[PDB]
Amino acid sequence: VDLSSFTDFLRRQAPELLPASIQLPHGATIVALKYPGGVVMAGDRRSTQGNMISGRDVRKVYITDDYTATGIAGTAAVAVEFARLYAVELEHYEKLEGVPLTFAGKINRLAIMVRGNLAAAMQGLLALPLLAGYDIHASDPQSAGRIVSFDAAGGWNIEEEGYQAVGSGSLFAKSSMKKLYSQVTDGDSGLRVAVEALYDAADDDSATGGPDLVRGIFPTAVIIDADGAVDVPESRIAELARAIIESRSGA
Amino acid sequence: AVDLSSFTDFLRRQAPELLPASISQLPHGATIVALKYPGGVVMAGDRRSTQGNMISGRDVRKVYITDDYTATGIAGTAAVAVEFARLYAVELEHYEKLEGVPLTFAGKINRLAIMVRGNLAAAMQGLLALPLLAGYDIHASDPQSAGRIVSFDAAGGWNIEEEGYQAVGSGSLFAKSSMKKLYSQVTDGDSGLRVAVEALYDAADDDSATGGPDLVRGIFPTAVIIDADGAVDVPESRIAELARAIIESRSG
Amino acid sequence: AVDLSSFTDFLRRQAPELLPALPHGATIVALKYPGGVVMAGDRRSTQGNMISGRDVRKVYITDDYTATGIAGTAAVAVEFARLYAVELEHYEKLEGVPLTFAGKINRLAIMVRGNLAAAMQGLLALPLLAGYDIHASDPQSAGRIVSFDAAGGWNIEEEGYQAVGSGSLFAKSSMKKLYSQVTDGDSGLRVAVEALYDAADDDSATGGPDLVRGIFPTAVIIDADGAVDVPESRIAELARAIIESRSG
Amino acid sequence: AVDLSSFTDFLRRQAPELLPAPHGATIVALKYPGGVVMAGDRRSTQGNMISGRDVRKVYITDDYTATGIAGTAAVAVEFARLYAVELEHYEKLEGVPLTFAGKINRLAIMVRGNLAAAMQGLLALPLLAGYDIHASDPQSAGRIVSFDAAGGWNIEEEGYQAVGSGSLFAKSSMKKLYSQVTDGDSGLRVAVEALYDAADDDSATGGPDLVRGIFPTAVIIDADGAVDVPESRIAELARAIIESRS
Amino acid sequence: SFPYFISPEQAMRERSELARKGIARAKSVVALAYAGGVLFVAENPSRSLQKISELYDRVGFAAAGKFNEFDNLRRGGIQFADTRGYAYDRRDVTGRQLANVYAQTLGTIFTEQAKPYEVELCVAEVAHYGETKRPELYRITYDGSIADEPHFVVMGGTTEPIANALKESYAENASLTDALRIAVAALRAGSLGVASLEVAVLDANRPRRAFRRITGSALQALLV
Amino acid sequence: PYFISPEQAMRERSELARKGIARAKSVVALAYAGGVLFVAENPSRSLQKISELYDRVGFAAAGKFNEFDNLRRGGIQFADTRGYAYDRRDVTGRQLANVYAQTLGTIFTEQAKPYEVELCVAEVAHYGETKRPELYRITYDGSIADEPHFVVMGGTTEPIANALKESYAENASLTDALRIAVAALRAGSGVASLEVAVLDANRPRRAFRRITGSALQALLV
Amino acid sequence: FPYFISPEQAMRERSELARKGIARAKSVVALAYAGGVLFVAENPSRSLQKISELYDRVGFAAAGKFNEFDNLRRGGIQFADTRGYAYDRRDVTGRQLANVYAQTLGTIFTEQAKPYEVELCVAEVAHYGETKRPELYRITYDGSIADEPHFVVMGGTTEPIANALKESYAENASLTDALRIAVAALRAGSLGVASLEVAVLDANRPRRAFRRITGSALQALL
Amino acid sequence: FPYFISPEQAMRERSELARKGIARAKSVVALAYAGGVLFVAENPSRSLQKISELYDRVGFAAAGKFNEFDNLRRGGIQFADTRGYAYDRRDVTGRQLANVYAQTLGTIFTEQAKPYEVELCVAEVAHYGETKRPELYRITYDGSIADEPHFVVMGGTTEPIANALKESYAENASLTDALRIAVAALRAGSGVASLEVAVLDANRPRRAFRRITGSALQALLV
Repeated sequence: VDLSSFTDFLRRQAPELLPASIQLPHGATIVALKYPGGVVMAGDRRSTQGNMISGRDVRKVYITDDYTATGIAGTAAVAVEFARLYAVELEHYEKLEGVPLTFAGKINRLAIMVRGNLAAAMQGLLALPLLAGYDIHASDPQSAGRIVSFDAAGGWNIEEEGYQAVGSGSLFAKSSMKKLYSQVTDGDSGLRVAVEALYDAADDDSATGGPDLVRGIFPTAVIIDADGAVDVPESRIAELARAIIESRSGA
Repeated sequence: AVDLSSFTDFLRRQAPELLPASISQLPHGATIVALKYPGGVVMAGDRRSTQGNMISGRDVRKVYITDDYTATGIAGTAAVAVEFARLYAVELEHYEKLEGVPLTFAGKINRLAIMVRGNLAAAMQGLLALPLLAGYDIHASDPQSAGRIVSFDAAGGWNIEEEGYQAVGSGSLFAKSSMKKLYSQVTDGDSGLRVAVEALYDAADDDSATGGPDLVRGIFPTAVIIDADGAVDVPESRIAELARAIIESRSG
Repeated sequence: AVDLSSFTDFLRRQAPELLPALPHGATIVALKYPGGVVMAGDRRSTQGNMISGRDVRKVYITDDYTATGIAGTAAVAVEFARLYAVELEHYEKLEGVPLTFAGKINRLAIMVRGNLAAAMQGLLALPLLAGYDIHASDPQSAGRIVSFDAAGGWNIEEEGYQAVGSGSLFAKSSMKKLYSQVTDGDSGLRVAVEALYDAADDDSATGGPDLVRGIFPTAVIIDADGAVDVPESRIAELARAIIESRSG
Repeated sequence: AVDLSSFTDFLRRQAPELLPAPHGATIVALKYPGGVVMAGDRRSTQGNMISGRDVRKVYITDDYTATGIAGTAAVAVEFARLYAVELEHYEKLEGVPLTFAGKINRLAIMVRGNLAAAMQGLLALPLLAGYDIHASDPQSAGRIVSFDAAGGWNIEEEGYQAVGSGSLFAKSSMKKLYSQVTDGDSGLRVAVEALYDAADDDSATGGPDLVRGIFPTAVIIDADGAVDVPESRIAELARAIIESRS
Repeated sequence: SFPYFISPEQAMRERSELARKGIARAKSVVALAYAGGVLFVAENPSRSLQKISELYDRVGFAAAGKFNEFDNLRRGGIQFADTRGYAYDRRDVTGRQLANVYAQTLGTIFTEQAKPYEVELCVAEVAHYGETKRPELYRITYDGSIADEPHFVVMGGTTEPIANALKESYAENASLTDALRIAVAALRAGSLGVASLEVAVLDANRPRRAFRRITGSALQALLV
Repeated sequence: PYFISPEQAMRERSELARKGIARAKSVVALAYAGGVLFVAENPSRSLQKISELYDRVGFAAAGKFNEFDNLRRGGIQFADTRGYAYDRRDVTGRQLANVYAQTLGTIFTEQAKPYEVELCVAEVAHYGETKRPELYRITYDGSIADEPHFVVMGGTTEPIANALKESYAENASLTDALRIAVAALRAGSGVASLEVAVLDANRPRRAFRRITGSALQALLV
Repeated sequence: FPYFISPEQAMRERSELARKGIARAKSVVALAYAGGVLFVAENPSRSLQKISELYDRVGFAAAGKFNEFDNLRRGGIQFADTRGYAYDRRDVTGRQLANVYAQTLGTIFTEQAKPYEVELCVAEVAHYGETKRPELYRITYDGSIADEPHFVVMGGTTEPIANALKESYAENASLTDALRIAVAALRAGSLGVASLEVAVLDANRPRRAFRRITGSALQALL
Repeated sequence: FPYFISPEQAMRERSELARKGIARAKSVVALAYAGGVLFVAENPSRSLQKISELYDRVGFAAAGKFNEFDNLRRGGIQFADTRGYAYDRRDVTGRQLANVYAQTLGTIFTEQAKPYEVELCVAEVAHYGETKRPELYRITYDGSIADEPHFVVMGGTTEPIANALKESYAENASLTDALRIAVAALRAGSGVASLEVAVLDANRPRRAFRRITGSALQALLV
């Protein structure tokens, strides 16, 4: 049988290109939440090997097609490869079939890539992805946004709570959003609450780096609404960071 | 090579990557119950998922209608359970389209048993999936005794319940002991469905891995009832009503 | 199959045994100076506490605009540089055009990733890649430094310098202080030779400049005119400057 | 598939049974102007017992190269005959001998392909000595190449090298005696002395047996090719050293 | 040893003819769009052997030719659709894809097998419950040629007459009864009762599985 | 059977192929200021003859559909795979064409029936670069041609070929180019009957774009 | 059915089939000169090469069906790179690459469906600083191999081009003069940059001898 | 129109196809002498050998299509090296190499699409110090094997060369006398840069094979 799967093709012809199976830099926190007519996703920039900081500019959130982005937390090499591979997989099906995969198909395809890595993940090469998307074919535009998390066995879940996080600081980030969520009423307030949850995670977890004002490195974010997925510009985030920081001091 | 008209065999032969088996801390934990009422069978499951002591999910659906006269509820690793429910329904409908006629009830059982058994290696390594099958047999001589409940052990051994009820999952002992006392009260789909929601209530009471009715978020167990007219999803509201009834009885 | 035009592939299928499989320990540094990049490495090899080599070359020009320095077991490292150079030239001859910088990085990452199983058993090779990219818009910003983790993950340095090997922490801390002094290839070369001096000072596995035998770090500099080996004498004289300046 | 005119590949493909798959010896090698010399002891031990006293461990492998192998005696001997056939096989198929660099690379592949076995005791650590005719300077033409267990090879700039159980003693001795090397004869004396010193401090290395008349074996190689040194020229040199020691 | 070669042109004509004839000797089938969605009518005396089947949720299949050969293709299409719907989602399976596959398959059998397939087939797809999409019909020849039909498809036996009769009387968005009558009449030109008919529809008004067989008494009601 | 020799076997298949192409709908691809334009006569609404291969690389074919869809799919696999193993910028039209040549060349030689197809691989420059579009035509034979301004394949070409030769203009506006193409297409002989798309240099990443319905109708206006 | 096809009737037909394809293609000439080896081929296209580098001091030129000789170019590059890697770059020779092509074409001729409609030349200049007479080899579709002392001609109709060259060949000719002679010979068969593909194996270059002479410089040389 | 000959015919066609190809190639002679064995072949090329060393005291000479006999030269070298390794160098004989070539050609003849257009000679001199009559074997394309007492001739038109040899054969001839006789025999069939000379020297301690070239070859003729 033929599945127009770049990955399935790769396995038959090019196993070497695959991530494969059988300390490496890791440690990232990634959040995602739904706002009316939109979804936003953001991730920190740190990478650690044990106690040493190995990276401070790492991008972990990538737009994977016009209506979706993936954030991968875990081993950095694996996460980055997963991000590149999945995007090719998605555009490959579109070119072969002339039509993009349904949202549910995109999820299922990501789940198979995750699940097929469980062995490797047991050995430390973990990649736990978070998927954010807006569904055009969804019945209601306001409720279009989607957030999906994956457990290491490929099990996927579409959150109905409205927000989700993954990575070493994910518990902190989630508890923070639990309090801040009611304040989200539009893309800007949701983008504020996301950067704050990531701030809170960096506060309690040494593996998650918070905003570096000396070097000017900040979390990266992507927002997606009916007009597609767009990288949030650095300066809009920096401005949101200083607001939160300033606000944590006194004024 | 013989064509068994098996979707699973085809994958095993043609596309293994798709195969659920990943033999080589995951979200798991659920309690699923099933009982027989005259001319009927009902099945219900909780909505919680846990990773260690943390609650990983509170909306999980674990009971699925798999064809017009059967449903399956799976307890174990969540990813695995969902995969099985999806895979088995395809396997059933695939045979029907290829052969123009649905499998006999015994054939459906046998097919599920082979899928379970072929997962033993993985389940030894924690990827467990313990299914419970509820069905109505059209070809049964008597309509009243048509309903069927089948359980599977991890090696694929299957058993049909002459007792009238069964449960699987982390709170299954509690649920079973509860139904043992409440069963005599079952006379129809409605009383049958109450008893089931109560057994699941009792399971949630004594097992922290099984979640009971969440009145704050309005999340309740999911159920499916199956009689001669086929399998139907019980509407949330009918269950919420039943829950509150028991809850008030429990307190007063 | 599918042809990638990769010599590693065909070599593997036709002659896998030609493929690479204890001496180890080295410090390799690299930094960016405007319109340039420089890379240098020490000459020591050790087996336990014994010094097994004192002339080892660990930095190689791999094509006209790139060099690689490899840290880890020397046997794994020496071969690796050769194989990667052939891989690069092989694609150019088959396709008549050299690989884009991003493609050269990807090919190298794959070689490294393939070697992870063997790296878990000791045949570890951690490479550092330095290149000048003509296709990049700014000549000053043309220089590139790329590091690889054992799983093949690669990272491009926006820091300005990087190091790998047993004395890499010392070298990096040293450059962190000396970097502001780089303003051209000559100062950049000084800072690199100094960072390696500092690494040899605190790590017995890194050898510093041997004035008795006259063996010094080897270096390569790369700008818009291509990659050139720095001549020994210029390094020796930059070493004595540093030494003289420390005894002072 | 690509042909490499390698006897070894042929064996792997069609005669794997033939391929290879008692230890402790000392072997030395040094460069003298216009020449290289290589020598090895004759002892073989199994634990504390002396299993052999006549063992030859240095072999001329072609007109301009010799190899000395340290480790299990059987593995070492099999390796040398195989390497010599591999070298002459390429010459007959291509009509031209391999370049020195190619001969090194070929030995490295044979060594490396034995790494799993070496981890399990069938360790063969070779030392290669050769004179490169194509080399630009005749005086510096001679080459010494050592191999680590993984096949890593290194050409020797220090001017001398040793391998085997007494190799540290032999190396430290040459470190002092090297400046006295000015020609093949002095170079050969320094070699037999380094081996004498190794035998003095390592029980696995046997030194000159004057009762049975067994002495190290040596090979010298200059522009006129590789040649076995005659026993008597070595025995002589041995006696001089013993007398000098007093 | 050394290779030989055969005339390409001569083989094609005999092979193409071997097929043209067989399909001609076969019973006939028609498929046409209607308000209800898609209707399938085939002349079929046998009660056990189908010529019209369900492939997937909203995708139907009809064929004419040698039974063992198209049953074979029916099976493989069901394997292909079930597989793709499992690897992605049910909603990703399309009539266009199943057709494209059959084209590739017949195309290869035609070129590489000892005897080409004496079959002609139709893949039809109605819209998903609630959507509003024009029904799609595809015709795939033994040759492997594929056609995009707007209103109806005819295959098996003599089709010039049947296609024409339909052309003369086809009306878009017809009631089910009207469509059935039109189909029966077209079949007559090619060559009929509940006794000798095989009828089914892809009912776009069904929640999931669109495919439904109209049999016995229900069929009798439509005819009268 | 009509047992034949090396030379007529090729002669026959060669014909077998030629005829098949001759009997098919036609397609034209021509250089323009916008980059490259694709126009093909195509009645069908579901079956494409013009597709995207990679970022700045387009594909157009004429002949037997199942056979060129087959080629289209393998080209997309070859491009995706090379762009993954190296970088997206290392994938070129020249390489895709070189691959198709090798493929048709082998099918022609080793298959019972040679492919009845003719294809075009087109590449525009990358966003911001300034490079002359490239067009390649690959025959069923596997022969490859480097075309400077336009390519014509399918059915009867000479008329269509000359008509364009007579009126081709470099750096033509897209609408003008479209009109010229339709006219050339007519000589060979409608929107609901046309398949049109372009490879656009202006687009940042994916050059390919299909011009459909309203917009297309508006263009002729 | 104990009958067998005719081995002789196959030989002859294949042989012809090949011969015609070659005869029907563009032409190429390779000649020794002081600079080393010069390659000139009539080639209208700008993307499709007929002259390529194989290894450091080893060049390749072919005439015939493109997909078929591009195929042989690639495999020679694989064979050379692989031998250079397993031994040393200095162990790779033109003689070896030629010997390989002979074995290959020889086998395709006898076993593949259609023989290869190609004719090729493998040329090798000396290593930087050595003084060795260039070497030219021609390999036939049949797999026959020839050792050419001064020049080689392949593709289309050769006799005219061959004789003009024989009549006009000059040993150790300056590169421009040699190029003019080569082009002169090419016309004899029956010139613009737009009409040519030129390259040379340069003894002078330190490692990679091969260099393509293109555009402006080519025009100047002409 | 393609033909289907029968067994008898195929047998005769292959056989002819082979015999022609051989008759149309350069010639070679090998003759016994006190010195041992001498090999002379007309060969214009300077890179392509027709005479080679197989093992210590065993030489090889061939006539026919090059890619085909180079192929057999290589395999003989593999066979000899392998047996010498598995046992001892002294266990490898000319008789064995000949026996192998017979089996090989015999099989190619019967199973390949085309037979091998080659004829060959395997010669063996005695080991250093022994006193054994040289041995010469000729192996046909057919795979037939012949035990020749004094000389062997192969390639092109033989009868003339053969008779010239029979009429002028010298036993225990000085190397020079033998060379002159060989030249006369080769002369009848049809220079120093047109000859390939080599010999198996009984006197040499191990590798008896030696090529007589240039200057040294010049003196020997006269």
